[PDB]
Amino acid sequence: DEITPDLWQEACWIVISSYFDEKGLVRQQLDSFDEFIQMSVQRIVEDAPPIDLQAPPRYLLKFEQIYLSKPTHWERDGAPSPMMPNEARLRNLTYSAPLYVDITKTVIKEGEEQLQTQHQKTFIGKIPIMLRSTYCLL
Amino acid sequence: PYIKQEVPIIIVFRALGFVSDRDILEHIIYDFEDPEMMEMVKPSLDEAFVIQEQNVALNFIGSRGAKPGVTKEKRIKYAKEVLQKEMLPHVGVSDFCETKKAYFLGYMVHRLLLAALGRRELDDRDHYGNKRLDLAGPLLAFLF
Amino acid sequence: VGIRFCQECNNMLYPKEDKENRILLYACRNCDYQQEADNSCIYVNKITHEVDELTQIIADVSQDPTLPRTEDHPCQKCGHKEAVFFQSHSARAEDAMRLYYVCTAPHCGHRWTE
Amino acid sequence: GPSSQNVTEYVVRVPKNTTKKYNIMAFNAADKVNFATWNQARLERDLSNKPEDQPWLLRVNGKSGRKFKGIKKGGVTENTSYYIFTQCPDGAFEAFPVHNWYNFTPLARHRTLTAEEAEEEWERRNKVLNHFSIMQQR
Amino acid sequence: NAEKLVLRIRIMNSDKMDDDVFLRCIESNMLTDMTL
Amino acid sequence: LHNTLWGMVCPAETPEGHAVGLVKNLALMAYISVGSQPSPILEFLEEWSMENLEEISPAAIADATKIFVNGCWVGIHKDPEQLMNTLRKLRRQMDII
Amino acid sequence: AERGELDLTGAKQNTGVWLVKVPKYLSQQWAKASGRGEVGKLRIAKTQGRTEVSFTLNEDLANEHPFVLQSVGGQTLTVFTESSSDKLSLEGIVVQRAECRPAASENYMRLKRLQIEESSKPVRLSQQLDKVVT
RNA sequence: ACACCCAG
Ligand SMILES: [Zn+2]
Ligand SMILES: [Zn+2]
Repeated sequence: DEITPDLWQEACWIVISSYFDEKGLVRQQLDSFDEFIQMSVQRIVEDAPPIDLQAPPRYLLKFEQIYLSKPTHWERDGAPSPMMPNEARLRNLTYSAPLYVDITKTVIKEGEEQLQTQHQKTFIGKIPIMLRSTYCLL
Repeated sequence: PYIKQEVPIIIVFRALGFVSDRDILEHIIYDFEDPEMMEMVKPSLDEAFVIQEQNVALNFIGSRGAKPGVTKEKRIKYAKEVLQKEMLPHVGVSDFCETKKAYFLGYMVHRLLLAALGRRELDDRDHYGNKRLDLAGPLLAFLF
Repeated sequence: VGIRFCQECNNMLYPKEDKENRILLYACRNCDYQQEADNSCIYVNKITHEVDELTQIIADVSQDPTLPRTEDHPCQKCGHKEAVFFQSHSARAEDAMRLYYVCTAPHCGHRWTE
Repeated sequence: GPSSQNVTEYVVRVPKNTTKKYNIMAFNAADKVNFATWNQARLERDLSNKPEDQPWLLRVNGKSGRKFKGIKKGGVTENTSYYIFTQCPDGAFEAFPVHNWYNFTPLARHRTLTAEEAEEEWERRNKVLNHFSIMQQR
Repeated sequence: NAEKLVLRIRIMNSDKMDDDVFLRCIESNMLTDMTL
Repeated sequence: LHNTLWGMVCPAETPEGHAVGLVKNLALMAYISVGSQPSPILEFLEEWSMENLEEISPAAIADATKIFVNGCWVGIHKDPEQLMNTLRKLRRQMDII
Repeated sequence: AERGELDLTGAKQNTGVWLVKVPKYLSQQWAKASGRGEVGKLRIAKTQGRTEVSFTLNEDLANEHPFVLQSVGGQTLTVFTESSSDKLSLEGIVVQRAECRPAASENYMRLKRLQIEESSKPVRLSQQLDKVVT
């Protein structure tokens, strides 16, 4: 119906409790990093111009969807393993995740031989990952 | 930007495409009934009496650039590049987005004439609505 | 008091003196257009700046939720009891601490300063 | 009378393809144009570049009459549409989509200061007096 | 005793800069750098 | 401490010495905006009765309110009362804004 | 008589045309009809002191739209065309300006959300891989 | 070198 004045003190702190149970305390750090990987990183790759090459054969390197995996650690054996946040603090590692890009390469040459080859998930480096974000392991 | 020393505001209006004084003052002065804002734009028109074409306005802008050209067409092309790509990029960077730029530059001077008249209060720098916060999102996107 | 624009090159007219009749002659100094006016005034300046603030007050201000409202001063040509009052608080207005009242009724932008 | 309760009701027709494409003259209200004076109109692309992406040049009544430059609008009609309803003897309105929007501004005809002459004119910055006398020399 | 306290200024008779802007320029001199 | 730091910058917490007043902290309920595309808002405005900026003449601006989306002038409007009532209702319903 | 000459015989006849702005769904429905001959019907009603213009959608196309007028004195608009034979011509001068609105006020929002969903259909975002790529 | 921080 209507919140009475004597019941307002319980009512307002219940509302604030629902905010901090849902949003949290460091939500500005996580939301900005989430928009950076989910939206900004994709936007940079699309906005980047295609590569034109000459010297005649012509090459176009079109970029496509970004794939980002869980933060992994490569040992001396070369065997990948999921990096723990505790292991990064202990063994002085960097809490980074691999960044994979999809690239479609199209060759342009005389003779009606425009071949479109595609390389799936090309490794182009690692991106440090904020803890407790949606792209972290936790 | 990319210009060493200052230029009059009626020059860059004539460089943008609108060269007649009726089109320039229709961009700046929205209502011609009040004489006060028409009075303070009078010295600006008198300063730009020398320039009368668009091309000579582009020549005057390019002659004061950071990189001085050699031929007449060289500094005109350079001045057209800074008039289009580095002048108000948020309004638009395209070959035919010049009417929107002059309206914003018309609103540039109209905000300036209102504050000189005291019609609206000057926007202080320490007002925190005039501030933005760069979190980890926009900062990492600037690196990337 | 006001200067018209050119009918030929769309520039701004400017005063000029002629010796053939000794009459005010607004002449465009870009092209060769000629025009005889009848206002017979060139420049006026409000030195004490007694500008009528009632014209510059926008009539749509009455619906601002952040402005106070009182029923003590009723509308003159509208008859509504309550109205919105505020101060101009602007430069070139000397003291600028005297109330301006705007009626809050729709389709009535009457402003009185009392 | 009949005009007080007039019942007029016409059909709208949208053709699929048309052999002619439609664009727009736009003129300023303060320009005070007159179509009765226009006994000759010439429309051509300007030679300032030296084709489709170039501004249009309109010449009216030759060099004696006024001249205009057509400039395409900055925006695009991706989410907006403009149609022209043309009166016909058959009475069925013909909805014609637009292709592009052009804006026209007049060009003043008079003796204009040369750029080389303008640089000689620029020394008298604020010491310039009798701006009438500038056009007397030119 | 007049309500409109009008004071009239005119330039001398035998007068390359025109008088339409000379009287503008001297009016600014009267209200900036003149001591009553 | 400016007057507009109410509710989203802590008025009490501030370091001492050379840094006083420059290093600030968020309040408890402060939420910094994450950013969004202005395309749905611009699509809604052009769909509405708002006239385009290049469409109008430079004479109807005086009796109309300019519309600014992300600081860019995009057009004018003649009915600002109905526009705010529509825009605020659409944000509360979380339909497009 | 020239290739670059503009024909203005339509302007001499004082031909009157109307410029109308319509939403995307009405243009998409007209495009999907592929011009059968009739896609809608126009209703004009005049009272003793007011004029109302409305557009009625065809019942075949679906399986009201008001045309409230705007001031014309702000600008001067005339319409022309260019042909495949490169013969420039002018039809007439715009006399009345009209704009179209949807009749639904609150139930129109579900069509707008699907349009936003279709607009966000081809946009991409970075995905997540459960396993590192080898 | 820079950040953070103690005292007045
Ligand atoms: Zn003139
Ligand atoms: Zn009233």
